[PDB]
Amino acid sequence: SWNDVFQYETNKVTRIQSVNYGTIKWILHMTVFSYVSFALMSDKLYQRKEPLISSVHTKVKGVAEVTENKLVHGIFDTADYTLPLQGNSFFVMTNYLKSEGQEQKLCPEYPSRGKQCHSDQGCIKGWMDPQSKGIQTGRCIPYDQKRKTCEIFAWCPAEEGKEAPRPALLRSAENFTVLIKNNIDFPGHNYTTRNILPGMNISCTFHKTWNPQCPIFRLGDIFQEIGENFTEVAVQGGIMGIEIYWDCNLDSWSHRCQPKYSFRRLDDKYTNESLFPGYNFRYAKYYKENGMEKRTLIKAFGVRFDILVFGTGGKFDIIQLVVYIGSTLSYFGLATVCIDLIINTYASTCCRSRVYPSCKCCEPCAVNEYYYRKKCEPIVEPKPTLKYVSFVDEPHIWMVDQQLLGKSLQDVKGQEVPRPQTDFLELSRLDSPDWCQCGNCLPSQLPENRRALEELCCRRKPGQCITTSELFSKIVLSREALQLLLLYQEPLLALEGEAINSKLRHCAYRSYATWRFVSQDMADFAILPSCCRWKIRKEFPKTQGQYSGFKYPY
Amino acid sequence: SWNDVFQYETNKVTRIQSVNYGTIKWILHMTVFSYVSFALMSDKLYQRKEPLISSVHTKVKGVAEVTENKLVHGIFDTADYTLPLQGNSFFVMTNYLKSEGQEQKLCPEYPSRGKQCHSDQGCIKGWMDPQSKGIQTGRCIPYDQKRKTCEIFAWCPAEEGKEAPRPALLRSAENFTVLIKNNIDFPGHNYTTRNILPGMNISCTFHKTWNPQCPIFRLGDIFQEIGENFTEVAVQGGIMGIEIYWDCNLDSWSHRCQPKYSFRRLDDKYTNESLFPGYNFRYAKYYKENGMEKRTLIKAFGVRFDILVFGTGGKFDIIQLVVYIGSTLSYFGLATVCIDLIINTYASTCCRSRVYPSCKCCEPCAVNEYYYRKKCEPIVEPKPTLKYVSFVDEPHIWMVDQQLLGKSLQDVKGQEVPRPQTDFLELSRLDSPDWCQCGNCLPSQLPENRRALEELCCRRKPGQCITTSELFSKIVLSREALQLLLLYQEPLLALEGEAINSKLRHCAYRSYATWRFVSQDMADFAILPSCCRWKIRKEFPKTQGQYSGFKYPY
Amino acid sequence: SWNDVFQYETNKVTRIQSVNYGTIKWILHMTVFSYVSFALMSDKLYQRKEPLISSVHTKVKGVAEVTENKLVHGIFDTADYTLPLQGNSFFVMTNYLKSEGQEQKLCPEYPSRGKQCHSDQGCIKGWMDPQSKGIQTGRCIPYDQKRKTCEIFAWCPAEEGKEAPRPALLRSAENFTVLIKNNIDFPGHNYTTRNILPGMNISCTFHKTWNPQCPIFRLGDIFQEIGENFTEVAVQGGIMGIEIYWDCNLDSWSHRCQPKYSFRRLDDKYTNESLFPGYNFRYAKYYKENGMEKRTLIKAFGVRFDILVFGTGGKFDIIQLVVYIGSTLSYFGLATVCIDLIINTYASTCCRSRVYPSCKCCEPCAVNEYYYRKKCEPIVEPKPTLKYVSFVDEPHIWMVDQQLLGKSLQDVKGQEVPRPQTDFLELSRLDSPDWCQCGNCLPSQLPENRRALEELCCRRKPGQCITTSELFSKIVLSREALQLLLLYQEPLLALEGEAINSKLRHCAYRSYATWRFVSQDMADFAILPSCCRWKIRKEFPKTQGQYSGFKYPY
Ligand SMILES: O=C(NCC1(N2CCN(c3ccccc3)CC2)CCOCC1)c1cccnc1Sc1ccccc1
Ligand SMILES: O=C(NCC1(N2CCN(c3ccccc3)CC2)CCOCC1)c1cccnc1Sc1ccccc1
Ligand SMILES: O=C(NCC1(N2CCN(c3ccccc3)CC2)CCOCC1)c1cccnc1Sc1ccccc1
Ligand SMILES: Nc1nc2c(ncn2[C@@H]2O[C@H](COP(=O)(O)OP(=O)(O)O)[C@@H](O)[C@H]2O)c(=O)[nH]1
Ligand SMILES: Nc1nc2c(ncn2[C@@H]2O[C@H](COP(=O)(O)OP(=O)(O)O)[C@@H](O)[C@H]2O)c(=O)[nH]1
Ligand SMILES: Nc1nc2c(ncn2[C@@H]2O[C@H](COP(=O)(O)OP(=O)(O)O)[C@@H](O)[C@H]2O)c(=O)[nH]1
Ligand SMILES: *[C@@H]1O[C@H](CO)[C@@H](O)[C@H](O)[C@H]1NC(C)=O
Ligand SMILES: *[C@@H]1O[C@H](CO)[C@@H](O)[C@H](O)[C@H]1NC(C)=O
Ligand SMILES: *[C@@H]1O[C@H](CO)[C@@H](O)[C@H](O)[C@H]1NC(C)=O
Ligand SMILES: *[C@@H]1O[C@H](CO)[C@@H](O)[C@H](O)[C@H]1NC(C)=O
Ligand SMILES: *[C@@H]1O[C@H](CO)[C@@H](O)[C@H](O)[C@H]1NC(C)=O
Ligand SMILES: *[C@@H]1O[C@H](CO)[C@@H](O)[C@H](O)[C@H]1NC(C)=O
Ligand code: NA
Ligand SMILES: [Zn+2]
Ligand SMILES: [Zn+2]
Ligand SMILES: [Zn+2]
Ligand SMILES: [Zn+2]
Ligand SMILES: [Zn+2]
Ligand SMILES: [Zn+2]
Repeated sequence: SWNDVFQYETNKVTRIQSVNYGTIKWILHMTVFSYVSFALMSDKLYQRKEPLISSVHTKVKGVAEVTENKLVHGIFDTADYTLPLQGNSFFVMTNYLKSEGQEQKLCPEYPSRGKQCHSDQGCIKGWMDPQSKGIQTGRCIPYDQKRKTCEIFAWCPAEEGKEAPRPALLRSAENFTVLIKNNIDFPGHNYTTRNILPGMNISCTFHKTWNPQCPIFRLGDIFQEIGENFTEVAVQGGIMGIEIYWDCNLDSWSHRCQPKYSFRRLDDKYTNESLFPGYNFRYAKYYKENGMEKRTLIKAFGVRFDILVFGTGGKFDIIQLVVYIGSTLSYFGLATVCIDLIINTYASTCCRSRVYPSCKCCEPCAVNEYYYRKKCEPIVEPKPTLKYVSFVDEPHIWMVDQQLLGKSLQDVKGQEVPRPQTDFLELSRLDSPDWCQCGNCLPSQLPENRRALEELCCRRKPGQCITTSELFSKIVLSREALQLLLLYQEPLLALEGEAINSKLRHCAYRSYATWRFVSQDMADFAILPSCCRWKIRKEFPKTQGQYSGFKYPY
Repeated sequence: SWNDVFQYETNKVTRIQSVNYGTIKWILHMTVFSYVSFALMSDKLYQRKEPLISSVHTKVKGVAEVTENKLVHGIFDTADYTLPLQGNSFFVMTNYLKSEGQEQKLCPEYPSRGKQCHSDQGCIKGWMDPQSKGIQTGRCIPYDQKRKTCEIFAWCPAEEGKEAPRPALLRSAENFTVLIKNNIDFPGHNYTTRNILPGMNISCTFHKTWNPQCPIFRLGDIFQEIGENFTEVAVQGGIMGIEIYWDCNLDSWSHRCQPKYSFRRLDDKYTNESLFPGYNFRYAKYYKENGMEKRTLIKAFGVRFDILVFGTGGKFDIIQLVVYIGSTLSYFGLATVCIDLIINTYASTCCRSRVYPSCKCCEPCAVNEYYYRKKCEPIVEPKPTLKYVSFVDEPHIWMVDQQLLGKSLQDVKGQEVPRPQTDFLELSRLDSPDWCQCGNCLPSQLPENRRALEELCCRRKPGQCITTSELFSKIVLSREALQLLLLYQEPLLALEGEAINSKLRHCAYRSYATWRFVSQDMADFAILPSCCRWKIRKEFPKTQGQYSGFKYPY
Repeated sequence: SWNDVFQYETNKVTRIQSVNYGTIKWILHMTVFSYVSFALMSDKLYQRKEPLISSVHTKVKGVAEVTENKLVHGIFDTADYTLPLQGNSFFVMTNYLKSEGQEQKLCPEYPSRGKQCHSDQGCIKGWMDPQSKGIQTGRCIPYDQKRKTCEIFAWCPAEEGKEAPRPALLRSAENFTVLIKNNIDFPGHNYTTRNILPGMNISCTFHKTWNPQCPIFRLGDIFQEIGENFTEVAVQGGIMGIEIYWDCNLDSWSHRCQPKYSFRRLDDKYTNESLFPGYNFRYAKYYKENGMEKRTLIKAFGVRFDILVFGTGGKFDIIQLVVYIGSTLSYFGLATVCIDLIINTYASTCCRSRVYPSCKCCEPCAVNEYYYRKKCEPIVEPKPTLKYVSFVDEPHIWMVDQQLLGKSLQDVKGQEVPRPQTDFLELSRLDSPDWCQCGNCLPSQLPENRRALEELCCRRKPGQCITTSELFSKIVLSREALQLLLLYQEPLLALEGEAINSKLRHCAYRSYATWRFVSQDMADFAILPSCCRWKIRKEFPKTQGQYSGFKYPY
């Protein structure tokens, strides 16, 4: 409880003194660090970004001389051509159609797009024409001497459908100027600025290169900066956007909050004639003449200038930086993942069999086998079916994970596992059964259902028994050695009774298993051959009992 | 320096050939990968998202026939009922109250909500009534034959408080159409589009299902799509929002930037009468009649249509993808964490004592003890108080981490630790003290303050001494074996002088400690019993000195 | 294939029972968890945040009494001083200059800022003055009896440049009220609310403390809340922002979506006179008098109130939470990184040599050497140049990684490595060459080009040969021991032919290498001295062949 809490687990590591792997690791670490730092700096991922709230105030300067037909020469000032800024847009009239002295009465509709009538059949009665802006009476009447148009109750004289005058009457509007004052705020960052600061000169007009910070814009300059023709757009009008981009850095050490001005036509050039190309609106001036209520309809074409203000303000935020660093921390395991993959791949035996002979250049990479055997310790799941057998004729060990369904273990033929290398430091001291192949194996006395477990020979092929080897007597059948091992485990062991024979048998089994399998993990589930088993059992006979044989440790 | 930099550390790993653990690991890896990929695809976390900047241009089409009372029949066209788009909203008049020929003079205020006066006391003088829109004079005068209302200096005839006409005069506005042109831009992504593209037909009107991309909307259709009644709203007016959502994907392979249109009433239906329900504004037309400056006040009720354009444009960004992948990489350790937790929990001994007998189904999970002992190597902090003792009668070892404050170590009673399994591969070769329990322990010759350190018996309970065992003489008291060990450590060691006895004593102590504790970590802080210690010391007596005893290695 | 997929790799770990390290680990884990949770809660990083779409509807209440000079006393109601909300801003007239009965004709320009003319030279002809708002004719004419100003074709009488009246005519506008209704929506979250809900009283007016949720604002209160003087601003006008911040939490358990009102002047106080200080616009009322088309120009100064609505709505999103948790997961490795760094640093030998004597307080930290030797297993890259040598006179081993370019290995002098501690548990059993220093080394029989490999002596300095040690005969030259090892490796080995001598030689080399280097990794690339090599080779002579010597295992 108390002790379990006060524990620290650290990973066991193998440190490789390799030039190539160290170089690869450092190259990858530096690459990851460089990319992560570059991304952090470029995208300012350490900054919290706040959108701006903007207020725009515009002022148009300019007077237009207009001459029309008696001959009437007049001047238009801001009140005569400008619609005050509403929201973030201002309108400049560039052309107009005037219809003076309109009365609500009957009149022929203007002949637009060949809207001629030859009979009263074509003209419906009671039909509200949104183009003509009147109610048809069902009659066709002469609009002039030659052509006739459907009659309508409307504001008369009706002139809707008349084309915009060409050239535009207020062409001189290209020479008008607009002063744009832009106040922006980031309330989360509690910062505010404006596009005009002390030091600027009113004698400036905006230029992309010479005066990119002057907020005074000539309208024609706006149009010609983005390849638009003010003279043409003036006839039918349009919508132009003045984009103000605020890429603002609010850190004291990198403070930069300046506006960037740009221009973009917002109305489609090739809008279909049916979809009301350009920009215009109809303005009515109502008055009384004699006893008649009249109105002067001005179809004003012009350019609506939409001032579009957008941008973000970035300020250092520790939480954003921490989240980014945490997001990128796992990328620093790239070197370990790559080098471990290299070690795993170049540890395979196949590489030596096929790859290396074909490509002798990659021969020095065989050292990865040593790294893998120093890094990885394979272990198999211990289950009752797990058995290990060893044949003296063969050089390797065999692992059997399959149940013995009556077939002798000698024939059940599991997979092959290598015998571990023995600790040389520790070794610096001094009617036979059909499945048998050595003439010493005896039939098992276990129950038939599990008799195949012990049906194992010391060798696969005929030959001399392992029991005949000199080492077998000393390692296994030497009573002195087994007694010494017993004393080592139990110094005060009493060498009396029938248990001493059982203990010697167990230690002899363990000794053979350790000798022929080395690994304790394999020795624990090893299976002794019948010959060696029975030689051990007769060296230490059991008096009045039946041998139980191998049992599952778990 | 140079070599230390060229190093790679790799973790030591134990590979388990387990079907269940491999299956669990792969299931968890696939689950994590699937969720991470699904989140990335669904939220487009590989995309950087930019808000759009929008421009809206509206055009209302329609004519309304209005008949009022002589009987006056007229028609309203766009100039008579429409307020041009300003910002992103347009207004359509649906009802109106007209007050013609107003003069700044004295008049009785309109009797609204029973605003009657019976005496001059109720009518204050100089009071500016924002409802009546005039200055009270303090007098109560007859507004008509029967009822009287307070006098005010105001625009007269004053009609403020008159209810909106019912039914609405411009009901036919439900049949008006609005064409909405929406230009949107993502400047960061340098992309722009509009809601009208070549191919569309003007003969379309919007429908949620049939024509969801037609930008021509009948106002009544707008109202009835969201269960609003245009006829009723027309009387007092309201505010309707046309929402244009641009969920735009700007990747070439998944390009989809189309508008979705929706409608939402923006004015509260149940606004209190005191809070100005609906939508109206007062418009003044000033003129001169005779020598008098007059004005026609139109209280125009109608629907303000707010065009609300919102959305984001997503474009693939490598940094966003990298940050997301880094954020999600640590989730791939889930399999390892879960399997390690399983191994730790099922390695506990308790599971066998209580859990397994109750639930025999979870018995095969005992293999986790083997995995844990193959994965974890416990070690304790080496401190001067750390001691290990072993009693031949007992089967385990005892660890004492507490200072001996004069109490004999035999009685100080630390915790219990298991004795490690000996390497069987290496073992394949050939007036007694009160605290004593074997009759061979002698009083310690160390200073009293630290005499309790050596006050240890080979056993807890009375019995035969471990020294009497045969193995004790060979392992510990055999001069030949100790000399051989000395030669192994120091091949050219000179067996002369008084140092040879000290070296043999040290090696005998080490041999006993290794034999009775196995582990070198426990043997280093082991404590020899007094009996064995003094038997060793008399086998190799010290000539002219005092034994120093156990010392702290660190 | 099938088996390789069903594998789980778990890291080998050493568990340290340390109070300090466990405490540090838990402190760091708790610190990381606390900061991560605090950041998640404070920034709502579990929430997805959506910007709001807003609609604003304003209503101004108030009447202003204005007296001017005959003496004219009038009242202004909303239609006389208010511009209806367009976009999200409303204008209140606070001052005005009136120019009645303007005709397009010739007139002298108003004498503003001393715009006097003394000769026709100063007055250009055809010059469009945007300040005077007329076309100069090139003549200088008397504007009055004393001063003269340039003639212009313009709307006359021209009064542009006249200063705003002081005090402001519509001062009483400070007492006007505005009701602001704000509808906001988060469409992604499908949530909508408004700033007015049932329960509020119309008899409220906004106050920062008493009535912070009342949407009725007195204009003078707006100005005086942020230290602005309405009386002064009324003369020339200005722009004020009413900021409505919606910090909205849309989770059911933490639902809070309320508006916060604030005020900010948006027009620069100290705008240069040339940059049009304040806020005004010119409004033209056109009419016909007699047979002349005239206009009344009102330069209306006032306050434009910009209603600025901003905010975000946060709603729990599982993906955002998952991404944040993944981003922060890697920070939980801080404890491991720090403790491992501590172990690595305090494991260095230098600490004992210099740091500990200077600062004895940090002496108990020497236990980190044990932790490091229990955590890390150094291994070097096995390459053909890798050799290990051991000198009996010296106590350590020497590693040589450099090619022998004809120089004897005895003199090539590589680095020093410690000899590993032998397993005491396993040890519990029973004309001389110029480079030589023992009198037993013989010249190598290998080819000259690689003769320096075997040119190694058992010791660096003159002395007795290691071969003379008793252990050398038993470990190396004992035929019985080598035969026993052969049987252990190959139980049925046939001790016949010339191969038995070669096998005994190989095992003798291995035995010496294991004895003098312990570690199998160092023993594999160890180099035997010439004396021991040739003693072994003469104990087991080769009959009719040439010894091949050491070979690279890989
Ligand atoms: O009437 C004419 N121009 C005024 C316009 N608006 C009217 C509405 N104002 C306004 C201002 C503030 C708030 C609300 C509203 C702004 C200005 C017409 C609509 O489009 C922009 C200009 C106009 C057109 C074409 C030929 N003539 C004349 S009048 C004239 C007569 C004689 C000589 C010169 C001009
Ligand atoms: O005056 C009337 N309607 C015009 C309205 N606005 C005026 C201002 N215009 C405008 C345009 C551009 C820039 C700046 C301003 C837009 C249009 C009145 C305000 O609300 C919307 C319509 C009106 C109402 C009710 C009965 N009659 C009549 S006039 C009439 C007379 C005889 C026959 C029919 C209509
Ligand atoms: O004309 C005067 N005030 C009306 C203002 N606007 C006009 C345009 N309307 C409007 C409404 C809806 C849509 C489109 C447009 C709003 C109101 C003038 C521009 O600035 C705001 C007020 C004005 C000024 C200064 C002295 N007098 C008088 S008229 C008057 C005459 C006698 C007595 C009192 C006032
Ligand atoms: N590894 C291994 N152990 C065995 C084998 N046969 C018996 N044993 C061990 O010996 C013990 C059984 O004792 P045994 O000598 O067969 O007869 P017993 O006196 O009736 O118990 C068990 O604990 C087994 O682990 C074998 O073939 N291989
Ligand atoms: N593990 C262990 N080592 C001991 C013990 N007693 C003595 N030693 C070791 O023996 C050395 C002291 O020598 P010692 O034989 O007691 O007498 P000395 O000749 O005066 O040094 C120290 O290095 C101890 O590590 C013991 O009880 N346990
Ligand atoms: N570690 C080590 N191994 C050696 C050395 N000399 C020979 N060997 C081993 O002995 C084998 C060569 O056999 P050797 O006795 O020299 O003569 P051979 O009969 O011709 O092969 C090789 O596999 C070497 O690994 C040495 O100096 N050090
Ligand atoms: C703009 O000004 C220049 C220089 O005064 C003049 O040449 C040009 O004609 C003007 N443009 C128009 C459309 O009047
Ligand atoms: C602009 O359009 C006008 C037509 O109004 C044309 O006369 C002129 O040549 C055009 N200018 C350019 C640069 O294309
Ligand atoms: C709308 O149009 C239909 C069909 O022309 C007509 O029946 C209906 O009366 C109209 N609505 C109004 C309010 O006039
Ligand atoms: C809409 O309101 C009008 C009242 O102006 C009513 O006559 C009509 O029945 C209503 N329509 C519906 C569908 O509720
Ligand atoms: C505002 O109202 C108060 C109280 O009615 C009055 O004293 C003050 O003069 C008013 N302000 C103006 C500018 O008329
Ligand atoms: C506000 O300005 C006026 C000038 O119009 C001045 O008389 C008054 O004292 C000022 N008020 C304050 C509080 O400064
Ligand atoms: Na991570
Ligand atoms: Zn056999
Ligand atoms: Zn056999
Ligand atoms: Zn005793
Ligand atoms: Zn004893
Ligand atoms: Zn020599
Ligand atoms: Zn020698």
